[PDB]
Amino acid sequence: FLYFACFAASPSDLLALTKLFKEQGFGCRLQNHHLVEPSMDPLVERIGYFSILIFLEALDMDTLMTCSLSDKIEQHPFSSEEQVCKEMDSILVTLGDVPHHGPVLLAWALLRFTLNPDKVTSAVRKMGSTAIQLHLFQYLTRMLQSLRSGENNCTTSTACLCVYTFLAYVLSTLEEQVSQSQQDLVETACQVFAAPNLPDLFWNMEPTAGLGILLDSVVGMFPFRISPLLKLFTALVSKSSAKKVYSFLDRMSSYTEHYRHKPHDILSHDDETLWKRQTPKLLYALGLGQTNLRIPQGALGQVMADENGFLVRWEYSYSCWTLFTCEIEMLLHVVSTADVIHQCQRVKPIIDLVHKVISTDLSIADCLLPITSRIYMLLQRLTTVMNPPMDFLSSCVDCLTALATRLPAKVWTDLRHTGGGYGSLFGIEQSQGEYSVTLSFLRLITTLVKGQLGSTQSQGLVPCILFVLREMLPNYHRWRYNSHGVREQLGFQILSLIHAILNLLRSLCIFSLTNTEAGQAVINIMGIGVDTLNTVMLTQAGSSGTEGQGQMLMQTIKLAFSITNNVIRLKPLEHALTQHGAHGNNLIAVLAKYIYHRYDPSLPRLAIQLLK
Amino acid sequence: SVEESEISAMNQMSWLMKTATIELRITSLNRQRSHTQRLLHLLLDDVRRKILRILDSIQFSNFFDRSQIEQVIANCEHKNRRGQTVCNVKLLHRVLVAEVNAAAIGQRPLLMEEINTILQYVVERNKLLQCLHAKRHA
Repeated sequence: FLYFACFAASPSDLLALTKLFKEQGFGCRLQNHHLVEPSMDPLVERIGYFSILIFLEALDMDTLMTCSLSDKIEQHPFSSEEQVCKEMDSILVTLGDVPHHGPVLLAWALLRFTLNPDKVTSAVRKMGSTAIQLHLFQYLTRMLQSLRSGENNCTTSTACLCVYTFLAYVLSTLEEQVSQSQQDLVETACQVFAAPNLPDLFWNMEPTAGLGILLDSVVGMFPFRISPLLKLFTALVSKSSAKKVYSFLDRMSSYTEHYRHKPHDILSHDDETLWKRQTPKLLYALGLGQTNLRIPQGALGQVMADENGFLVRWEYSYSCWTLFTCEIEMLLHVVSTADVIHQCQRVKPIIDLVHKVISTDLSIADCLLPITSRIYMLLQRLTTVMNPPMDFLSSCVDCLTALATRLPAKVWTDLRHTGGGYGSLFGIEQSQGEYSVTLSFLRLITTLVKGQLGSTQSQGLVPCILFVLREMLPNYHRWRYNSHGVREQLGFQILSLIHAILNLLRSLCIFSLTNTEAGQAVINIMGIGVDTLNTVMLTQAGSSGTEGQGQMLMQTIKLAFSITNNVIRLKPLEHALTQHGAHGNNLIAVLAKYIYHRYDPSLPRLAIQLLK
Repeated sequence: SVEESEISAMNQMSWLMKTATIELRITSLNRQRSHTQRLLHLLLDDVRRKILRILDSIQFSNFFDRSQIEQVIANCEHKNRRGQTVCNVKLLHRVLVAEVNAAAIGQRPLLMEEINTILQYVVERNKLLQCLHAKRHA
């Protein structure tokens, strides 16, 4: 896949590849398929995913789109090759049985569309009906999510770029039939846009073609379908387009409403297609709110017939920031009702973007002051409910931490004013088995302790520090882990906070490590032994040998080591470190054995430092 | 964990325990470490620890003149094998059909349905008792 993305793969090699992936059935008809246990399933999908990508990458959707746009399709490597196209048709015609046949049948059909629009036999039509039938959109979504779960390097970037080009050609060639999957395809862009190089490309192309089309129709639905437009905008958020998204939301071009009956204050044109708004409609009547979004008089509404009434797209320039402010005011006024949970879902698409904005360009922090002030009251309100919508609290604390990354003491005083309330989220997370709330608390705390809060300000965070030292690190090994890695990352963030505090606070961390369970806990983190390390290191299944779960693990080990190093430097722990463990392997021996670690020299160097 | 044959799955796991117990008695009476160590490791190594889930599986919760019906039901209770204080619905049904069979003809069906109700009561009662002594052994 990478080589073809680096050098144009010729059509004959692509036909051979399709026939080979056919014999192996995209990795499903394996000669030894009997021996695969549940621990091997993701590899097949991997072998599947590239089989899709290799088929997609060999199709080079970019040149095909450009050729169709410029009326020179003959420059595509598939034009003069009639035989390869016919044989690949005879081959891909039999597909339709497995989800990995989704994308290949689509682009190839797309191929058959571009190379000969008038020579479309029923073969390509069946191929297209199959591709639409194969749920290929969610297929690409999950493929991108998996291939990016390894800390997206060059490989996942190339993959998402191929997906972006292919989906662009898709949106350009079949404008009508895709509308039913407006949900799934959205995540596809939310998948493609996760690469840092894609958003500038989306911002630099025309808005009437490719992914922009999906954006356009999406704008046609705001603010009825909030989550899709908000997710897509948060997706396009990169360092160069931050202010672009800011201004795009500051000037909404369409405001969409769903009307059951034509209001008596809607005056229609002759065609009933262009309506004029007679008198002002107030959007959100939350009392005394400065953000009173009002669709002005005389404004036009394009009327689209829906089976239950009229979708009215009114040309109104309401500011999306103030509208989201009003929605947050609604969440503040309705929190004590039942729909609060559902309310959070209508809100999470906003807050998620806000952090995405606030953590992308700090210079816009002030322009979004209304939501930033409201988030504190929102947390103080929704943390005491019997049902903490954990994800809403998490996104809130995330945006708050991104705000704290520039104004440490201000966010510190603001959050300390609302209150501990975090203990309930911590208990509920430990009981359930997902720790986004605790992890968000940790990220905010680490930014606060690192943002150089003045000497007077450290005393207010010391209780959170005792919480991070006494209850999190000693038991984080026993807490239920619903997924693998999250326990390790929890421990790793704990150690990162501890060290960054110690690298600046000092006396308290020292006393806790030397006289409490944290000592033995970090000792164990170090004593997992180099063998378990290298073993999990061989477990990484992709190019992310520098970005696997084993990488985070080694990071945690080196963190424990540098921790013990600093602690020894600055001063029961010593007794535990020299004690002969009850299982025969004295901890110092496990330390020395780390001299065998040959992939990361800093780990053995630090072990040697501890040894000296 | 038998949804449909809960009483059995109980009595089984029970006597299975009793076995394992006499066993561990002997084995500690002479010696071994490995098998003990492995049972322990699977029982405690960090997933609700096994014996904990096992605990979690035993579920701790549980025309006729009424008082004379209660007396008759009380006479049809036998301590089932596990100490379950069960209401034998077969004997209750026999005796109830007997009280029916011994103005009388027009209410025969009413007394018959009443007898069937008393029997179903005795049956659910015996079932409760069973489950009781079952969780008891558990």
